[PDB]
Amino acid sequence: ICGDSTECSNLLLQYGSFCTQLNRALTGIAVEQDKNTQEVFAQVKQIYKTPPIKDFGGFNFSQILPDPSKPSKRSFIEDLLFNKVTFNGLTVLPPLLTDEMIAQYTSALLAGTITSGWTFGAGAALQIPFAMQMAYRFNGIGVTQNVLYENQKLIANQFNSAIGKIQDSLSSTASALGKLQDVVNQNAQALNTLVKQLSSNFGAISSVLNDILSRLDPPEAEVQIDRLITGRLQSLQTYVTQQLIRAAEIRASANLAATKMSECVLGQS
Amino acid sequence: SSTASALGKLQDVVNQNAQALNTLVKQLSSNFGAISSVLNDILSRLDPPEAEVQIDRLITGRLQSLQTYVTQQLIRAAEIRASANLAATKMSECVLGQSKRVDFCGKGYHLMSFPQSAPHGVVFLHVTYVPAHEKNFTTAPAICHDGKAHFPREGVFVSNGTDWFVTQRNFYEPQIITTDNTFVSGNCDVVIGIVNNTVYDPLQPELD
Amino acid sequence: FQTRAGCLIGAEHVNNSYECDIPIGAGICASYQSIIAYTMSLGAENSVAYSNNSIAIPTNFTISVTTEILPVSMTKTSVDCTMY
Ligand SMILES: *[C@@H]1O[C@H](CO)[C@@H](O[C@@H]2O[C@H](CO)[C@@H](O)[C@H](O)[C@H]2NC(C)=O)[C@H](O)[C@H]1NC(C)=O
Ligand SMILES: *[C@@H]1O[C@H](CO)[C@@H](O[C@@H]2O[C@H](CO)[C@@H](O)[C@H](O)[C@H]2NC(C)=O)[C@H](O)[C@H]1NC(C)=O
Ligand SMILES: *[C@@H]1O[C@H](CO)[C@@H](O[C@@H]2O[C@H](CO)[C@@H](O)[C@H](O)[C@H]2NC(C)=O)[C@H](O)[C@H]1NC(C)=O
Ligand SMILES: *[C@@H]1O[C@H](CO)[C@@H](O[C@@H]2O[C@H](CO)[C@@H](O)[C@H](O)[C@H]2NC(C)=O)[C@H](O)[C@H]1NC(C)=O
Ligand SMILES: *[C@@H]1O[C@H](CO)[C@@H](O[C@@H]2O[C@H](CO)[C@@H](O)[C@H](O)[C@H]2NC(C)=O)[C@H](O)[C@H]1NC(C)=O
Ligand SMILES: *[C@@H]1O[C@H](CO)[C@@H](O[C@@H]2O[C@H](CO)[C@@H](O)[C@H](O)[C@H]2NC(C)=O)[C@H](O)[C@H]1NC(C)=O
Ligand SMILES: *[C@@H]1O[C@H](CO)[C@@H](O)[C@H](O)[C@H]1NC(C)=O
Repeated sequence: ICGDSTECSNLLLQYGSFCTQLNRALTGIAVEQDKNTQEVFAQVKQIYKTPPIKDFGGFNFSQILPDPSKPSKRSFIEDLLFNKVTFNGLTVLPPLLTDEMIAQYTSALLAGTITSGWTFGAGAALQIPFAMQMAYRFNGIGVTQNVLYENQKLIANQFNSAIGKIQDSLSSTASALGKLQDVVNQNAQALNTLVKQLSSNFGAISSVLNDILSRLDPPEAEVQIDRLITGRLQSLQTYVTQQLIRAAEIRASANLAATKMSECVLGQS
Repeated sequence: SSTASALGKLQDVVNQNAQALNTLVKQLSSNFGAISSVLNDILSRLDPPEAEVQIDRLITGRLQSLQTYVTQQLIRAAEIRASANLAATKMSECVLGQSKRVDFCGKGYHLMSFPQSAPHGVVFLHVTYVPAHEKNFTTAPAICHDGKAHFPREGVFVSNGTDWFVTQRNFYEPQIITTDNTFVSGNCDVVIGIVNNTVYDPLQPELD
Repeated sequence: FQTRAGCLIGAEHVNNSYECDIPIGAGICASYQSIIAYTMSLGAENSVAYSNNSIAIPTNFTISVTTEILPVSMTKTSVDCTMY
């Protein structure tokens, strides 16, 4: 609002506390973001690791497991996803969990569900050969385990073809990640309009404080200062309210994602 | 009984409401650019044709503060309603019945739940079953006998080095293999992992 | 100490890693011993003994009771304009 002007600071000081009130909302927003990420991804207690030899009955997970050669330790699909997507008193704070930690959580979850079935979500992980876990799941959907054992190779080939096709479709066709792009664009546009609002007269004679101070006498310049102050404060309030609404909707989506991870990954729904 | 801060959520709600009320009532002591913060002073110092401007400034400032307070209250009420709907679903699904969706109520296999009243909320006590003291075993997906393949009706084949019993999947309880807890499907030439063994039946010993 | 979050004075950087209690940011946080800052650890690491012909079966059980607390209501308030 003031931009290093003592007169503006003194004039603004007589509006009481609107600013602690404003910052107390942004702080809550940031803490909520961190809690969202933590409650979505930190579903496990130990970091599981896949065995060096990989013979999962013919199923081929090589496209999803992490690749130690790459420094990021991300997988093929994660790299495709990451590549596919694109100072005036404002600060951006880094998230608590870096991307390597999130990748490590995903890798732990995925190795656990490959090796131990769904048992690792209740107590301690218990090993089980993968084909037997598939037989259990077939029994779960109302089909006898006979069918799986009598058709293992065909099922494995169909799974591998499906995973290859999904990789190819994600690699070639764009615009498949519209939601995250929309979120990013909305946030960037909000910041852009907030910073652009700084160049409006708001009924004053100029949009820069130095000209106001260096062209008139303070008893009459204070009027223009007041107009600028009230306009900028109004814009800030609108921005904060929009941020609160958007944060509420993101929290709803995060809760849904957490329930999906708990139910459809740690068990059979 | 001993550990405190176990009820952080309700305390947070109460503190948020109290602080909002406190700042709303504290906002009454701001000039908002006028000459004073009390109406009687400006009334008893200036002639009304010029005091009406200061009165207008106070009016607009206080009205804006009230508007912001009401909007914040609406946001918080929406969030609380979401939480109340979640609590109602939990009380309907985990108290009036045994829930099957994993991790909805309790960290483990759900058994039952009990409600307790709280000053502005509810407390659920979830009773859950957790396995422990596991053991290693060797496994096979089917048993070839007389050229046919046998699969377990319900359970899994295990062996303590030998003797190949069947158990249930969540509690070690070995049992001999009989034609009553297994079923047959095809010949033992296509499955990958079958082992040779014998399957006993009671009709022949009952015959003699 | 200089980190991706900024600059930290009054703490000693170590090479160990423990659980996080006072989150600082960019994957680091601090704790009291003096005050030490470190890289947070995501938890203990174990390698489950996978094999294509081996399983594990529990032999005993435990019964656990846990709590969860939910808010359901807030205080009902009303405001009169003209008085305010
Ligand atoms: C699992 O699938 C991957 C492909 O996604 C296989 O890796 C390919 O193997 C062929 C055969 O030599 C090579 O020509 C490709 O260059 C490999 N691709 C990559 C990305 O390395 C892999 O062999 C499969 N797993 C098994 C056990 O066969
Ligand atoms: C596997 O378990 C079976 C069932 O308990 C064992 O069979 C009996 O074990 C007892 C205990 O030593 C012996 O006294 C009996 O003679 C066994 N019965 C038969 C028919 O052999 C079996 O010994 C166990 N095997 C191992 C390697 O632990
Ligand atoms: C399960 O894993 C074992 C590894 O212990 C596999 O046994 C190997 O089979 C190949 C091909 O038949 C042989 O070349 C290896 O020498 C075997 N390993 C050992 C240690 O003998 C086995 O094929 C896998 N699958 C099944 C169904 O048992
Ligand atoms: C289970 O028993 C059958 C026969 O009782 C075994 O089948 C024999 O296998 C050997 C080696 O492959 C062949 O030379 C014989 O001709 C087979 N005989 C018959 C009648 O099929 C079978 O190998 C045994 N299972 C295992 C795992 O060894
Ligand atoms: C089950 O069998 C494994 C195989 O020998 C036992 O040994 C463990 O194997 C894993 C994977 O190689 C190692 O990470 C552990 O360190 C091994 N244990 C020990 C004590 O060294 C294992 O102990 C057996 N029991 C269980 C409950 O898994
Ligand atoms: C299952 O676990 C329970 C509890 O850990 C065991 O009961 C304990 O047994 C020991 C030895 O007999 C006693 O000293 C304890 O007092 C018992 N605890 C309780 C709460 O009664 C039980 O023996 C275990 N059963 C098996 C088969 O492992
Ligand atoms: C231990 O940490 C210090 C700085 O805290 C660093 O200079 C030193 O190289 C580290 N040593 C090892 C073995 O990591």
